[PDB]
Amino acid sequence: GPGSMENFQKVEKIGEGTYGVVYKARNKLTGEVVALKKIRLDTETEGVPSTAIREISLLKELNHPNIVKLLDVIHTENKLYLVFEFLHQDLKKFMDASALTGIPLPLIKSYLFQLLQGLAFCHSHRVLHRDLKPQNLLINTEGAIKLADFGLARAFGVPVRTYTHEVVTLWYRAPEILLGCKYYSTAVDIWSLGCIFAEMVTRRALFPGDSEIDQLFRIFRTLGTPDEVVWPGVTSMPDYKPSFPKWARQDFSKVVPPLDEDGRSLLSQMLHYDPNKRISAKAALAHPFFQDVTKPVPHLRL
Amino acid sequence: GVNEVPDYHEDIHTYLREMEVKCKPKVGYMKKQPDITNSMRAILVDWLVEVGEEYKLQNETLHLAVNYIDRFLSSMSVLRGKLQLVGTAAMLLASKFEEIYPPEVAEFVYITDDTYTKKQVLRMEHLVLKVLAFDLAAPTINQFLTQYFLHQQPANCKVESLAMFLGELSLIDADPYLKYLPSVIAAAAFHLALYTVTGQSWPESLVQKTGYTLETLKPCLLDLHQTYLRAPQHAQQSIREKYKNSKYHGVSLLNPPETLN
Ligand SMILES: CC(=O)Nc1ccc(Br)cc1
Ligand SMILES: CC(=O)Nc1ccc(Br)cc1
Ligand SMILES: CC(=O)Nc1ccc(Br)cc1
Repeated sequence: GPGSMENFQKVEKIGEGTYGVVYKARNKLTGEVVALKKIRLDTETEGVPSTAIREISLLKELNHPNIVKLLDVIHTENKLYLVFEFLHQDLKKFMDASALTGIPLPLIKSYLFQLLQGLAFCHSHRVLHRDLKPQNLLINTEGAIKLADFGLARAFGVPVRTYTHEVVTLWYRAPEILLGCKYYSTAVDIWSLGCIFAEMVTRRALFPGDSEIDQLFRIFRTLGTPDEVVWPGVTSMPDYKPSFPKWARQDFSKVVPPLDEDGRSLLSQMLHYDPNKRISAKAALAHPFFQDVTKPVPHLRL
Repeated sequence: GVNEVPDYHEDIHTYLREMEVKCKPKVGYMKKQPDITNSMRAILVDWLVEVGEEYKLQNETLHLAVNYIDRFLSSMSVLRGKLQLVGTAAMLLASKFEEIYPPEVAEFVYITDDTYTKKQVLRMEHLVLKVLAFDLAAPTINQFLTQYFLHQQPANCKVESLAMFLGELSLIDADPYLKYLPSVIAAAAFHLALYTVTGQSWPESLVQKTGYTLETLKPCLLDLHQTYLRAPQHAQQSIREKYKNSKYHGVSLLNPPETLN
């Protein structure tokens, strides 16, 4: 806790949230530009929020170029300020406003590869993110993309135990969660990244469901309705129903038509039904799809 | 196997082994505590065991709480009248971090029998956050036990529950368990559970994973074995009572071995 609010100058509002506002600020002594997330404690009749406790504790441990850096935490009067490394934009705003005619294959590849690096670092440090989506991925001016918003994050044990069900923004939520699985693991973050991979290609969500069942069916209609062969256990799952329509699996080249053979291979392994066969972020880094990425690794930050 | 994160279990183990050292309390903190004793802590931990049971909290939560408490008392001097307030705030923090459905702050106030106010609990909660610098993702005995369990051939619930119980008993007594790392007590616990139930020993495969042998576990195992032997006579009994429950396979009713051989 080296800092105080005296040394920061607010520049502008950059965002809002459940527990407060984020500002872009400037360190008046160093010149450093930061994002201040204010958490209000005055209003809280339940003391420090669990979301903030996990975000802070888990982020202290996660020093990685592709994870947004927590610089400091200032505990003032009935107020908590998280000081973060500042990134000018999120991936959703980037896709919306500048990728009109598309995101170039080089950049998609670079971004996906950085995301896998940061996620692998998360899993390696026993943290599930549990809300990977483009709004939660920040991009700087130098080409770096970084996992952000660890408010839904969770420190897991090995093996995992039952955690919060109905986590992950719906469009990005893995099937095993939608089926009310007793246990979920690192594979749910991979599923999210796979949805994101597809979305960077098309600039539209892969499965935009408007309920948990519409979401399940949109997935089934795209990758086929799973059975015991593709996914041992699936039919025993608490919210699995025998009456589920049985959809044929469409050729994967039709799911994201502009995608190359290497792309489709990687994507298919990210979106495998059975969380046991779904590729890990660690294994995914060695996929051929990334053979030609040369964008130099971002620096750590201190 | 993804529930057992095959691609990350080693990384995770290595990382827990480094953070147990970082999150370790001062071995001899209680001597430097003017007004509290190992016995008062034992009473405190024993009660948190009960609070744990009263509100069906995870065992992980209990373990985190005690880590928070010992780390706090390692740098903050505390009067006896305030020891329970530290315990309460710790259990509240451990609940917020670990529990799907943490008890509301007012339930914590309720179980302290209105010794303290909501304001006191909340102000203490912050003080602890300050003292620990939010450094709350601490490796617990349980976090190691669950990985060690993956090495059982075949799996045995009596072994699992019995190891958990021995692990818990260690929380009660800072002398001598403050001197051992979670990973070591977990190992001692696992071997003693294993041996009691099946007659088998610390497996080669965990020697490979951990680097520990019966040689290196021996000090800890000798203490844990005494603790297990004397558990019926210890002043604190909430852990034994808890582990009569079928949820834990009634393992506190098993007979300890008279020798480790
Ligand atoms: C979106 C944006 O402008 N910047 C940013 C940086 C860090 C966080 Br945490 C949230 C937002
Ligand atoms: C759950 C719900 O809202 N709708 C629904 C529709 C079809 C099936 Br089969 C199961 C559920
Ligand atoms: C044992 C004793 O003398 N006093 C005392 C007070 C509070 C706790 Br918590 C534990 C002990």
